[PDB]
Amino acid sequence: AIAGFIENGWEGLIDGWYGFRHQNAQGQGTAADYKSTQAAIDQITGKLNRLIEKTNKQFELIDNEFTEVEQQIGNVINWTRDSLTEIWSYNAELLVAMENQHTIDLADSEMNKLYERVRRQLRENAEEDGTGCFEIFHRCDDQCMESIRNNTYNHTEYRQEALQNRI
Amino acid sequence: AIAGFIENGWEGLIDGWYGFRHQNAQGQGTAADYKSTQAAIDQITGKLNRLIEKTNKQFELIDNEFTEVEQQIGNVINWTRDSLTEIWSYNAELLVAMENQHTIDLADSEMNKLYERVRRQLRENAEEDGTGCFEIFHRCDDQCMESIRNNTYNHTEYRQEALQNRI
Amino acid sequence: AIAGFIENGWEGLIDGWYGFRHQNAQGQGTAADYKSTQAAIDQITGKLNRLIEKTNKQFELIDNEFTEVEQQIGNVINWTRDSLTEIWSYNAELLVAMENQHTIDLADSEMNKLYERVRRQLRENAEEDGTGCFEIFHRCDDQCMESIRNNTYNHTEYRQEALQNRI
Amino acid sequence: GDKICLGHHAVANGTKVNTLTERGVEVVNATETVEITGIDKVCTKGKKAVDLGSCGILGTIIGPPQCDLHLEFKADLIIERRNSSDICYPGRFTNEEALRQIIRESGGIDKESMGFRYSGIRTDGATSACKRSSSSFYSEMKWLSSSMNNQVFPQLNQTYRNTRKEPALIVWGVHHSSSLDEQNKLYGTGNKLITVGSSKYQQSFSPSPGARPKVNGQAGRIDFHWMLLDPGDTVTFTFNGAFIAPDRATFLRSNAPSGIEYNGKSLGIQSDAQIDESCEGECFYSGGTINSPLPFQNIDSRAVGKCPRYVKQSSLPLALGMKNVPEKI
Amino acid sequence: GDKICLGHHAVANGTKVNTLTERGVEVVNATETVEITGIDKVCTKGKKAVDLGSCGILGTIIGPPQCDLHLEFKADLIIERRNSSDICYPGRFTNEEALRQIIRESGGIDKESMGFRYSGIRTDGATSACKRSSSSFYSEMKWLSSSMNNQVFPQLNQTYRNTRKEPALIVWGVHHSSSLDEQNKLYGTGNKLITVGSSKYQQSFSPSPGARPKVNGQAGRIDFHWMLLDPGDTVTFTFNGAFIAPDRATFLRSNAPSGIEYNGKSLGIQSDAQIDESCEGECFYSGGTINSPLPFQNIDSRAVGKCPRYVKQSSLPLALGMKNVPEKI
Amino acid sequence: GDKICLGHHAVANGTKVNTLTERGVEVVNATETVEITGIDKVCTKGKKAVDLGSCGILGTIIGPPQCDLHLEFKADLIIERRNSSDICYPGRFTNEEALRQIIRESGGIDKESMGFRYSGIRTDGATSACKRSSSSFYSEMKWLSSSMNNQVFPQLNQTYRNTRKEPALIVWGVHHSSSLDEQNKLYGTGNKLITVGSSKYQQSFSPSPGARPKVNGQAGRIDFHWMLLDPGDTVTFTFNGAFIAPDRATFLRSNAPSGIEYNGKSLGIQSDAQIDESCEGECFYSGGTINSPLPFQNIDSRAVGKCPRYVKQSSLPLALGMKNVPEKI
Ligand SMILES: *[C@@H]1O[C@H](CO)[C@@H](O[C@@H]2O[C@H](CO)[C@@H](O)[C@H](O)[C@H]2NC(C)=O)[C@H](O)[C@H]1NC(C)=O
Ligand SMILES: *[C@@H]1O[C@H](CO)[C@@H](O[C@@H]2O[C@H](CO)[C@@H](O)[C@H](O)[C@H]2NC(C)=O)[C@H](O)[C@H]1NC(C)=O
Ligand SMILES: *[C@@H]1O[C@H](CO)[C@@H](O[C@@H]2O[C@H](CO)[C@@H](O)[C@H](O)[C@H]2NC(C)=O)[C@H](O)[C@H]1NC(C)=O
Ligand SMILES: *[C@H]1O[C@H](CO)[C@@H](O)[C@H](O)[C@H]1NC(C)=O
Ligand SMILES: *[C@H]1O[C@H](CO)[C@@H](O)[C@H](O)[C@H]1NC(C)=O
Ligand SMILES: *[C@H]1O[C@H](CO)[C@@H](O)[C@H](O)[C@H]1NC(C)=O
Repeated sequence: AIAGFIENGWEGLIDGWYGFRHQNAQGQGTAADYKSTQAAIDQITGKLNRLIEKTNKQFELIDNEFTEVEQQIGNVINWTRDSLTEIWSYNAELLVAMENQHTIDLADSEMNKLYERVRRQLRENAEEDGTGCFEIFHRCDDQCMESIRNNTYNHTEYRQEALQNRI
Repeated sequence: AIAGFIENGWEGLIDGWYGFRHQNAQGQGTAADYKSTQAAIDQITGKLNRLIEKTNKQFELIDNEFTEVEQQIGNVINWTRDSLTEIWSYNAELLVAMENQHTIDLADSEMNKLYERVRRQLRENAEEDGTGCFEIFHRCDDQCMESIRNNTYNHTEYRQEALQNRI
Repeated sequence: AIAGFIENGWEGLIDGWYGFRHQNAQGQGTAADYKSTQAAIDQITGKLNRLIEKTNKQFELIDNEFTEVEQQIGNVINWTRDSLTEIWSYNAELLVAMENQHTIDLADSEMNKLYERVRRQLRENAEEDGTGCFEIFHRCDDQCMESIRNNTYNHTEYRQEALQNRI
Repeated sequence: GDKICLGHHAVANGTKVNTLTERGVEVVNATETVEITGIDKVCTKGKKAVDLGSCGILGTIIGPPQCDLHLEFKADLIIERRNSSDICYPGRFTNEEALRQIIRESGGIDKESMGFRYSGIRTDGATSACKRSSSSFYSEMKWLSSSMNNQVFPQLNQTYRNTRKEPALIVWGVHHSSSLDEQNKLYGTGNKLITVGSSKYQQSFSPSPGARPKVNGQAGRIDFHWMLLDPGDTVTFTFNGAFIAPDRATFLRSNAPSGIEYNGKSLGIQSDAQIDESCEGECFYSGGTINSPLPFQNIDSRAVGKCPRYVKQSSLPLALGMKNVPEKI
Repeated sequence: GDKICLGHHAVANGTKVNTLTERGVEVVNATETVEITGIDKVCTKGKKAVDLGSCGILGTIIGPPQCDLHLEFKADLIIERRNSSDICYPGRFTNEEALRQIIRESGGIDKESMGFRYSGIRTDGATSACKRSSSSFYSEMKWLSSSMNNQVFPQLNQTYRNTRKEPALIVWGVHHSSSLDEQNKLYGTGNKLITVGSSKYQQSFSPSPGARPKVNGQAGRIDFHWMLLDPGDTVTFTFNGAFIAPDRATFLRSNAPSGIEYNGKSLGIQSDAQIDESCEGECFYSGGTINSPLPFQNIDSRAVGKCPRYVKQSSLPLALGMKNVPEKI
Repeated sequence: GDKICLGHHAVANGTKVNTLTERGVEVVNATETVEITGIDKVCTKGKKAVDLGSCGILGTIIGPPQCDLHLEFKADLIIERRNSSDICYPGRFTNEEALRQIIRESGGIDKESMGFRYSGIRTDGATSACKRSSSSFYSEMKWLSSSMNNQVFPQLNQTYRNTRKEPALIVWGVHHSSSLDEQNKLYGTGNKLITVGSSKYQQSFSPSPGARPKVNGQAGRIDFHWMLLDPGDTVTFTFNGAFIAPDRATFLRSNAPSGIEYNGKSLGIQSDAQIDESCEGECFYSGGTINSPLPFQNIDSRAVGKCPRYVKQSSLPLALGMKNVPEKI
C-alpha cells in the first residue's frame, strides 16, 4: 500500500525534494521529479541574501576599552549601543523567522502545484484517494507511468476504458 | 436552506471555530468540529509571544526630570530617545499587523483544509454546491452524517446508489 | 485555440486585470471582469499607507554644517546618525519587499478565486483543460457565455445534454 | 436531497484590527497590546527600598542635616523626590549628573574615615544654613577655618591612599566667600590655591570672593568637586585656605566582596507617588509603577527598569480570532 | 467544442521589483518610493521666515552692525547662511552650539532693558571693527572702559532680578586686550576679576592679556558667556575691569503669554538656496526644500523639519500590479 | 488497481527552527546564522599595519622615547595595545579621547617644523622619566627652562602660520612643578601665564605648583593642550615660564595631496592578539578578527570595521529545507 504527501513524507526519496511513487502490474517504483526539485532548491540562497544587508558601512570606536571615557558621555554611548543592540537582535530574529515561514510555506506550495498539475493531466481517468494518490481506472504500464511523470500522458487515449471502469 | 462558508459565517455556532451543518430526512443539525477548532486555537498565544521579546535588558536614567541636564547633551539624549521611539513604534505596529494577517489567513486556511478533506471522503458520492456544501446523492441518515464528521465514511458503500442518482 | 492563466498572461486584455475568453459557434471573444478587477485595484493604495508612517514627529538640528561641533560629541552624533540610517534603510527595504510579495500573492489569489467560482457554476457540465479553461460539454451561445460571466448560468438547464456528451 | 455544509463561527459585532493590506478589518475577537494605565504607587514588595525624602541623592555623600539617616544606606531601589536638596550651605557639584548616575546604581554607600588630623587651625566651622540643633556642617566634611580671626593660613598638605580593592569616592569643596573682607577674615590675605593630585587626576582651583544672591541666607558658595580614586592610588590635597575638607571617603556597596554590605547594582528612580510595600513592580516612572502583562506601553517614554517597550501609539489591537463575516439571508 | 478561459492581463515589458524570496521579478506596474530630487528654493509660503543674511544667529543677541534689523525678530523659520558672523570685535561664545539651538527654536527674540546705570567710568567704548557709520559697538552691550586713561578701575557691583515668568537670557563679555600695556591702559593695573552669581550659576573669570593674530584688525578678543536666569532668580555681576556689560536681556518669544510677540517654537535651518514665498514645504536642508509625496528620501540625511525618512538606497520600487507573464503561442 | 502518488522527502531526524506562528518546527535541513567564534589573530594580509606596541597613540604626536619609530607612521590599520603610554614625564591631554579618534583614522601622521628659535633661555630641559640614553625629552617639543638657575623668565612671544592646505595639529604643555621652590627655581618668581591665540581658539592657562604622588618618580605634571589650526590661520603663544613648546606640527596623511604620504582614512583598533600577516579580515575586536560568511555575530558588540551585525542571541537557525514529516505505517 502506497500513500502520498497528505499522509506523510518519504524517507526513501533521497534523490530529490518531490517525486512520484506508483503501483502497477509490473511492480512498485519511486522517482524524483527533477524540475520541481531544482525550482525549490533555487529559491534557497537566503544565507547571502540575509547577508546582502551586511553593510557597505564602516564603523569606528566611539569609546575606549583601555582608558575609560568620562562617565556622562560613557553612559550616553553605552545606552545608545545597548539600544541599537535590542533593535538589531529583534530585526535578526524576525528576519530569520519570516524566512523560515516562507521556506516551509513555499515547499508545501510547490508540492501542491505538482499534485494539481498531475490531477489535471489525468482528467476523468483517475480519482483522488485522499492521501495524495490518484487511483487510475485503467491499466498503466511502466511507459504510461513515465508519461504521467514527464507530462506526456494523453487522457483521451484511455478515456473510454477509464470511464467504463469508473461507472 | 443551508449554506457553507463561501457564503458567510454561522452566528449560531457557539461551540467551535468550524463545524458541519447537515440536512436529511431526520432533520437538520450543526456540530462543532473539535480537532480543527483546537488546531486554530492552539496557534493563538501571540500575546506572550509578542511579549517574549519583552526585554531581559534593564535601562537606567540617562537624563534628569528634576535637575535638567546641560543643554547640548540633553538635546543629543532627547534626540536619540525620540529616534528609538520612532523605531519601536514602527516595529510594534508592523509586528501587530503581521500577526493579524497571519491569524486571518490561517483561519481561512484551516476552514479550507477541513472542506478539502470532506470532499475527498465523499469521492463520487456528492457534488459541491458552490456555497461550501456537498449535495449528497444518496440517503445519509444521522449515523452516516456522523461518519462524515468523524472521518469514518466509506464511499464504496454508497457509490453504486450515488452514481445512479447522479447520472 | 485559446488558453487560460495557467499557461500565461493576456497582452490584449487592456480593460481590466482579469477576464474571460470564450469560443463557440458564433466566434471568439474576451471581456474584462469588472468586480474582481476593482477588488484587486482596491487593495492598491500602498503608496500613502507606506507614507501613513511618515512622521507626525519634527526633528531639529543636533549638529552644525557651518561651524563644526566639538570632536567628541560630533563623533557620538555622527555614529548615532549612521546607526539610525542602517536601521531605517533596512526597514524601508523590508517593508517594500513584503508589500511586493503581498501584491503578487494576492493577485494570484484573486485570479484563482474567479477560476474556482466559475468551476463551481459549471458543475458537471464542463471539464478543466489544465490551462485555466473549461471545456463545456454542450452548446454555449453568446448569451449562455454572458450568463457564465455574470454568474447567472443554471447548470441544471444543460446537465442532461452535458452528461451525455461527457460519457 | 441530503446535504452537508462546512462553516465557521461569527458574532453579531466584532472588533476592528489592522492588517498589512487593510485597515479596520472585523475579527471575532481581539486584545489590547498597549498598556495605558499605571499604578500610582511605588511598588516595593520583595525589594529593599529607600525613600530619600527631602535628602538629595548627592547629600548622602557629604551629609547635610536632611540626609542624616541616609549616610550609609542599603537599597535595591532608590527613590529621589522632586523637592530634594543635596546641600545646606549653597552650592553645586561639578559633573553633578555623572555622580547622580553613580549613586543611583551603587546599591547604597559605605563610609570609612580618611584619617586626616589637623592642629594649627579650626576644623569645626559651622553655619546657620546647616541647622542640626544650633549650627553645624556637612556631617562628612570639615570646614577648615583660620585659627584666630584674621590669621593668614598655613600652606598645608594632606594625603590619603585608597586601601581597599574598590574605587573610593572622594569629594572636597572650595569656599567662595561673600566678600573679600570675609575671605581674608576667615582665612589668609594673599591669593589662595588648592591643588588636588591623583595618579590620574591633577587639576587645581582657587577661590572667587564676591557677593552672590543669598541662598539659605548665605551669599557664599561651595564648588563641590569629586574623583574616583583607583585601588592602590593615592590623592594629595595641597591648600592654603578656602578649603572644605573630606572626612570620610565613600565606597559603593556594588563593588564590595561577598560579605555584608554588598547589595549589588540598584535601580535609581525619580518619583512623586507614595510607597506601597504591598504591590510589586520592576518598572517605574514619575507617576509610579508600570506592572503589566502587555508588551508595549504608552505611559512614559522615560520609564526605567524592566519595562514593556514604549510606543507612541495608544492602542494596537491584536486579533485573537478569524475575520468576522455575518450570516446572510 | 465550446470553451471558456480565465485569464489576467500582461504587458510587453514590465518593471522589475524585489520581493522577499526573489530579486528582479517583473510586474505589470510599479512606482518609486524614494525621493531623489529637492526644490532648490527655501519654500516659505504660509510661514513667517527671516533670512538672517550675513548676521550670525548669536549676533541677534548682542547686536553687531550686520544684525541691526534682527534684534527683535519674529520667525517661524530661521535661515542661517554659510558666511554669517556673530561678531564684529573678534571672539567666541562658551557653549556656542547649545545657544544656537536655543535661538533656533525660540520663535524669535524679545529684548528688555536691565536698568544698569554707571557714573564713575566711560560706558561708550567703540571700535573700528564694529563700523556702523563711524565706529560703534555691540548695540546690546556697553564696553566699560577706564574713565581717564591710565586710571585703576572701581570694584563695582551690578544686580538684575528676572521680573518675568519666562527665563531671561543674559550674556556678558570678558575683554582680552592685545597687550598688558593696553589692558592697564584701558583699565586698572592689579589683577582683574569678574564674579557672576546666580542662585544656580556661580563661576568666575579673569582676563588674559597678550597679542593674538589680528582678526578684523584687532589683536584683542571677547569671551562671551551666557546664562539662563530662572523666573524669580537674580544675577550679580562683580567686576573691576575688562568687563563688557549686558544692557538688555533676551527673552524667547516661545515662552511669552498668549498675546503679541508669541510665535511658538520655530524651526532653525541652515541653507544656501534663495527664498521663495511662492512654494510650500515643511522639510529643509542646505540645498533647499524637500516637498514630496513619497515616504523615503536619499537627498540629505540631515534634512530637518517634518521629513520623509532618510535611507541609503536610491531606489526602492513598489509593485502596483501583478506578476508579468507574457503571452505564449 | 493501478495508482500514482505524489510525495516529498523526509529524514529520520531534522533540525528545529522557529517560524512566526510556531517554535521548534522540524525541517529537513538548517544552517546557523550567528557567528560565535573569532580568529585569535589580527589578520593584516593585504593592508598596511602598525603595531604601536607600548607607544600610546598620542605619543606618536609628541614623541616620548617608546614612540621613536612611530613619529611619521603610515598605516591602514593601527593597533593600540593595552599597556601603552602617551607619556614619559607624567600628564594628560585635555580632550584626550577626541584626539585619539583623530589619529586612529588619520592614515598616519606627517611632521613639519614650525621654525621656533630661541636664545635667551635653555631649550633643552631633560628628565630621567624620558630615558633614551642618559636623559632626554619629548622628541617633538622643547622644555623651555630658566637660563641660569633662579632667573625670572622673559615675557616671550612665538608665532606660526599654517602654510599647508591641510589642518595642522599643534600641541603644547603646561608644567605643574612639584613645589613652588622648583617652579621659581626652573622659571621666574612672579605669577606665570600662557596665552594661546588662533583666529578661532583664544583661551589661556597658568601653572599650579604643588606636590602630587610620584609617577615615574616625578611629582610634577604636564597638561597637554591641542588645537587644529586651519589652512591660512596663524597661532600665537605668549608665555613667561612653565611652557613646554611645540617644535614640529602634525599633519594627517588622510588630507594630503595625491602624492606619497597619502594613505586615506585608516581604521584604529585596540587589541590583545598577535599580528598575522597570513590571514585577512575587515572586522576587528580586542580578541582579534571576525572573518565570517554569516550575517550576525555574538562575539563582541564593540567589534569595529566592516562587521556582521551584532546580536544578543547565540543561535538563530535558518531553514534550508521543508517541514520534516516522518513516514507513517
Ligand atoms: C475574547 O478574548 C478576551 C481576551 O482574551 C476574552 O476574555 C477572557 O476570557 C477568559 C475565558 O473565560 C476569561 O477568564 C478572562 O478573564 C478574559 N481575559 C481578558 C484579558 O479579558 C473573551 O472571553 C473573548 N470572547 C470570546 C467570545 O471568546
Ligand atoms: C501604473 O501606475 C502608475 C502610478 O500610479 C500610473 O500613473 C498614474 O496614473 C494616473 C491616472 O491617470 C495619472 O494621471 C498620474 O499622473 C500617474 N502618476 C504617477 C506617479 O506618475 C500608470 O498609469 C500605471 N500604468 C499602467 C499600465 O497601469
Ligand atoms: C544542509 O545544507 C548544508 C549547509 O548548506 C549542507 O552542508 C554543505 O555541504 C556541501 C556539499 O557537501 C559542503 O561542501 C558545504 O561546505 C556544506 N556547508 C556547511 C555550511 O556545512 C548539508 O550537507 C545539508 N544537509 C542535507 C541533508 O542536504
Ligand atoms: C560601558 O562603560 C562601562 C563603565 O560605565 C564599562 O564597564 C563597560 O566596559 C562598557 N560596556 C561595553 C560593553 O562597552
Ligand atoms: C528633554 O529635555 C527638554 C529640554 O531640553 C525637557 O523639557 C523634556 O523634559 C525632555 N523631553 C523628554 C521626553 O525627554
Ligand atoms: C560628521 O562629521 C564630519 C566631520 O566630523 C562632517 O564633515 C560630516 O559632514 C558629518 N557627517 C554627517 C553624515 O553628518
